[PDB]
Amino acid sequence: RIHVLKNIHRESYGGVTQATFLNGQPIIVTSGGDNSLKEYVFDPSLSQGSGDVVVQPPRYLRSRGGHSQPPSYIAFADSQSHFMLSASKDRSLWSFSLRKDAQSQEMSQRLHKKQDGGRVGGSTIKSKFPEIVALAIENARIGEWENIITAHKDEKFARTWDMRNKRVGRWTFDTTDDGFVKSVAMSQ
Amino acid sequence: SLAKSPASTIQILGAEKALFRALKTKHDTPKYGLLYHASLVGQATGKNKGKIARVLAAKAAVSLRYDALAEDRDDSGDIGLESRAKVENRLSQLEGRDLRTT
Amino acid sequence: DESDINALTKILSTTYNYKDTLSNSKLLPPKKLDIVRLKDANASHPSHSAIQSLSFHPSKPLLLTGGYDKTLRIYHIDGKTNHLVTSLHLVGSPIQTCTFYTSLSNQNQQNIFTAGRRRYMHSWDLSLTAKIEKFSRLYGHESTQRSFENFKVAHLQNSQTNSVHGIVLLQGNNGWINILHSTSGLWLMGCKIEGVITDFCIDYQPISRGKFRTILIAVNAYGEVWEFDLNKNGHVIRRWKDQGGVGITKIQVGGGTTTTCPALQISKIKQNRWLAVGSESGFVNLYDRNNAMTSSTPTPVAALDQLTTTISNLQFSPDGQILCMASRAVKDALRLVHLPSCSVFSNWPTSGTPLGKVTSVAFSPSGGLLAVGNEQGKVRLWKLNHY
Amino acid sequence: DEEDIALEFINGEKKDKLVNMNSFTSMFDNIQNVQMDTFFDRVMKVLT
Amino acid sequence: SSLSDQLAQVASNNATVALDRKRRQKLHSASLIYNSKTAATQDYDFIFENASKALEELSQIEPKFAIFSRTLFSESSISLDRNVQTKEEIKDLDNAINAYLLLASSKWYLAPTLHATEWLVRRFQIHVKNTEMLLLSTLNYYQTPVFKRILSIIKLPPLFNCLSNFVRSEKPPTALTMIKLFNDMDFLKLYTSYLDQCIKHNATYTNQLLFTTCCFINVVAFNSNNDEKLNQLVPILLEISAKLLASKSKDCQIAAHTILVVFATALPLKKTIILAAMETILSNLDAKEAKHSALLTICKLFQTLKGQGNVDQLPSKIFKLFDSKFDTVSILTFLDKEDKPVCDKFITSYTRSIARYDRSKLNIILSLLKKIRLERYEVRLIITDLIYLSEILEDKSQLVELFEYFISINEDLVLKCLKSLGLTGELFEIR
Amino acid sequence: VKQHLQRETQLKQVQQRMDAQRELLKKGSKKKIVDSSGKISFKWKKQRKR
Amino acid sequence: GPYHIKYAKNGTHLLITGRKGHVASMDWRKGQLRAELFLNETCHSATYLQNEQYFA
Amino acid sequence: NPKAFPLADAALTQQILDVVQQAANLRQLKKGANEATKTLNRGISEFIIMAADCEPIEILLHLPLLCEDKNVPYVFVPSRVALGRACGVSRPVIAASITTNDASAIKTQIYAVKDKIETLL
Repeated sequence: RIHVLKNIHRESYGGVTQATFLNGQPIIVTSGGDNSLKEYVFDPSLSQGSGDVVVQPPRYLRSRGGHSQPPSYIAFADSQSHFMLSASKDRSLWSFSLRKDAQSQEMSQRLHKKQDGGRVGGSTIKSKFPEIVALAIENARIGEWENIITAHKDEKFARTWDMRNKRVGRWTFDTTDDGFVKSVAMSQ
Repeated sequence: SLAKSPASTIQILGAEKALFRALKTKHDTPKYGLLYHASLVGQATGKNKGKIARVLAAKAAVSLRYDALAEDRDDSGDIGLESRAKVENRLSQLEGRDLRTT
Repeated sequence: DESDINALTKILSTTYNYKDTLSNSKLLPPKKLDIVRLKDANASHPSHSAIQSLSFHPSKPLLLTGGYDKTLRIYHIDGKTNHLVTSLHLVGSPIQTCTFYTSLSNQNQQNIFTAGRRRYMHSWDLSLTAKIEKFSRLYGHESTQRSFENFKVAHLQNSQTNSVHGIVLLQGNNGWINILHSTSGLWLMGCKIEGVITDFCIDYQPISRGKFRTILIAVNAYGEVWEFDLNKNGHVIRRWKDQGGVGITKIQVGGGTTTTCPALQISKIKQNRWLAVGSESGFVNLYDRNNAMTSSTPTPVAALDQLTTTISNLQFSPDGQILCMASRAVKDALRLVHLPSCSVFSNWPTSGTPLGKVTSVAFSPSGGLLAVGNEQGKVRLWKLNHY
Repeated sequence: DEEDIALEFINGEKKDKLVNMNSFTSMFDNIQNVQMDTFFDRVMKVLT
Repeated sequence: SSLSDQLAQVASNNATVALDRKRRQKLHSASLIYNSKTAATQDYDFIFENASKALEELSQIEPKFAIFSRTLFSESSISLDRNVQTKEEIKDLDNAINAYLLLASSKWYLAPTLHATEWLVRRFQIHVKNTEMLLLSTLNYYQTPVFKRILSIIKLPPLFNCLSNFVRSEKPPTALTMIKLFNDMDFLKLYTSYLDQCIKHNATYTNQLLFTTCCFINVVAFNSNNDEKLNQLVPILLEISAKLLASKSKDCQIAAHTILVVFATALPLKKTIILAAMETILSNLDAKEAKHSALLTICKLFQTLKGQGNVDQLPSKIFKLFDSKFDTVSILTFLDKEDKPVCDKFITSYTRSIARYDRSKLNIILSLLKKIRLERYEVRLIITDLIYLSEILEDKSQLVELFEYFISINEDLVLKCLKSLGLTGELFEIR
Repeated sequence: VKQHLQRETQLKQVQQRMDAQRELLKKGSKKKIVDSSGKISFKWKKQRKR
Repeated sequence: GPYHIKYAKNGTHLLITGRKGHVASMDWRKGQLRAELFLNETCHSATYLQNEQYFA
Repeated sequence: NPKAFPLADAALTQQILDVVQQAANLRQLKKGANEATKTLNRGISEFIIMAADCEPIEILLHLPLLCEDKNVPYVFVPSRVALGRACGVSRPVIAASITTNDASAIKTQIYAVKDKIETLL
């Protein structure tokens, strides 16, 4: 048994639904019911004499994907109707392209560093943010600082995001009255 | 008179002129002395022959004052032999390390 | 080539996991814990002082916290929402030790005994107004007991009837332990050790059907340990010496029924296997009483040295497979040492565990669940997924 | 009494030696021309 | 990619072809005996004739080199150039070189093999073409100047990357460097394939088995604190344990015993894996030192076994196989040893398998559990299945005297098991 | 002999102050303890060496 | 761009020119290049002169 | 061990190890046999504590021989492990010299313990 790629697709959406080798090629395309299509490639062997017995494990290559759950919120990122921000119940914020579907990219949730230098809390096993109730994007100062302000399900602070970097921001705005965030806005 | 001397003295015991010039001006003292010609310090190589000159002088102080101060001593080499096993596996564990990065 | 001593090759080509699965383990794996963090237990209602003592209920899902702000709080604990059951503020009486007592006869009393640096000790009778009584009479022995701080509650059998009753045990000045009734407050007996009494613990051993025997285990500061049989008159049966150990702060037993894992039914009383003597340098000797009740200079099965300042808590998990060393002197000084292997778990606590300055610790009797109270006034709560 | 049987099952467990990073580092010095059964009991002395 | 990268690829392909005099000198001065200034002036006839002398010496020591005198060391091979024939002739002579190297891996302490493989280094360029097999064959000799020499002249493969600070150095690689070399997973797959060819062609020698087992148990020791690396590592070293147990050498069998005992005490393996491991241990047990190691290995592998199911009766096939390899006198004697091994759970499983599968040899289980002491759950399960034996078959003196032993010690426990199932007056009326 | 004694006691005092400074700059937790006069001392935390 | 190829008159050296600017003189049979120069105007052709030592 | 003269009883060894612990907190002791003999040579030791627990005791019983030359008090305690705990290191300590001071906070405790030592000489 060469290798096992575990959790290559979600079991709840069907597992790996079709996997096929492109023939003559060391690349295999998988697709699952979680709205995802991946490719995995076999690199050539690392031993220069044996080869057939030292099989390097398959690594990841390109993939396309979308939301695995129906989206819960929708906004347009700019006045040109090129990108649109889209948040789903599977707790991901995607930025989908209306012009060319290769440009669709998941906004990353990799947090910044704390401003003073203290530790940030949270679980070690990183999971995605609670699913997005509302959002408000105003790209007047885009690239300059935080640009999207978003409000999640049953939590008392609103995160920010940067659409230029396509990532989370440094700030989570609290409500200061122990109430969940019911709306967000931002000025132009 | 050798047994009632500390192990640092037994380390530097041969190198008195280098020692006291390096103390009477504020310089770095020798590390070998008369104990440099032991076979274990011969087996060591680098700065760890200073290191095992130190551990060899410590175990030699142990064995030496055992020999001078024992009364039920047996002339069989037991304390010296277990001390030598301690010094040999210590020399092994600091010749096994290497300052290179692999 | 081919169509379809090879037993190992076949079992490897069929298996995909190679370790024991979930419940066919029944005893803890060493060196890697499995411990999730729950909601902080006193997060619902904050404490106004360092949390000096902490005890679970023997049966109910209740956690009693208490500290120098002279109030004691009971929390219904669960995973999500640890709420506050009730809360009693004794004015002018800061509390230092607070214990759920539950008798063996009917298991229906549910007293809380609490005490601090005072010449009295309160006893709240749990009734869900609040009827509390005050013990303030040493029946002729007030000179040798000037503060009710260090007490422990235990069970005692009459040994001519099969009638048990609770005793509280007060650590006094000279070498004295004053044992007195937990309902009437009558001074029953006293046990004097020779030196500076620093701590003590209670061991039980069964004898026959429905009869057990209570042993008080009291340690000098120097390291010599007395064991008193006290189901008879409080007479010494064994006197031994801790190997090493010069400033001795805390002794504990474990592996059977301690005062912190209490037995609900008299036939469920067990003999303790382990005995940990934790010291001022942070050294914890660990003795195995399945063989170290005979030697009279017994050697420890291991001397742990992992945390370097004064041992102020050491508690055994109810199964008796984890010991918890803890120090209130520096921050984050808590270790969970697995035993019989006598090896500290290396994956918890990490550098980011919010342990704080650990000034109390408690183990749940059923859930497999740590509560750790620090000097900021916070009980943090963890669940061990082996249980 | 299944809790008592489970407590005696976890009570009958004996202290063992665990493998460290450096429980076997000092064997290369004396794997020189010794026999393999002497190596086996030298390993078993480390494990016990 | 870039042009200098693609040209480095074509240089690495054309590494061995001498395309002018300076490359021929730099490429022919790489000797294993002489220094560069002598080695550059030597011929093929000179190095061939003294390598043929050394192969005659090596062949009268060990007579399996004569066919290498027929093909690899013949006089047609003076003019045989390596990089002028096709891939099929190349794979023919490269498995010829692999055959020579794993035959002469054992002989590396005596100078005829140095002067003989000198000709493979200089004619067939095996320091740069067949280099992985050369390193893997002489890996044992790493404190020695012959491994210093092959490291000085070698071109190091990418799997052997940590030896790159010990090439052209005056000090040998250390043991911690050897464990860092073995700690990789692809290197572990490579070395296990090398051992598979060794075990297949029957060339496993005891110095190699010692070195291999030492580095394997040090890999397991290094990875003893990360379970995912141990779990990546299990079907490699247990597969090589199966392939070492599936051979005839007592030395390689107890090498596999060492690997199995360290691996089972490093992580708790599955019960069925441990049982199939003891089946593979017993299925080829022929020696005596192998029997000593096999009994100690099966005892520790059953000791490191936790949970519900540690001390069942081991099944009928494996119990009668263990009987055919180890009878009663062997088990009783080994328990009577004053060094006191820890044989608790295995001996409990053994006596329970006797009570389910033999039903004649019960005096011996009385004697052996008189010898060694067990725990409360062990003797509780023993007396429960003895109670079931009394209720299935008629209760004679051997079962009676067993219950007299279980009355003479711990009579409260046999009362507790009878009260959990049965009665004491009813059992005394039974027997 | 009397001035040998004066030289020896002055050297003892200056080596004692030098040794206190060297002991002070090693490691561990410590606090500056001030007496009635102003003769400062450094009291080290009760913590054994790891 | 498209690469005009040129070999030396013994086959030891190769001289390639990109249409864009990339001229590389190299020993194509070892892995030794001895000139890689990017002359950012459109080159058309090249040749060796009497050697690998000069090229136009 | 028979040849470990004056050995302390429990009360004296408890107060000896108490003054060792507070001298270790005040950085006023030299722990180890070679450092003890160095303080013996330099004459800056108040008293020497040794352990009657080392398996060669002859690695110890040489500093008595230069204690009785400088009339500095010396004493034996039964446990090298407990002496190491008192000195506040992680290793067993075989001998320990409490060094001299005249502005020391624990000068009275040092003097009381050394008088209790030289009563039994």
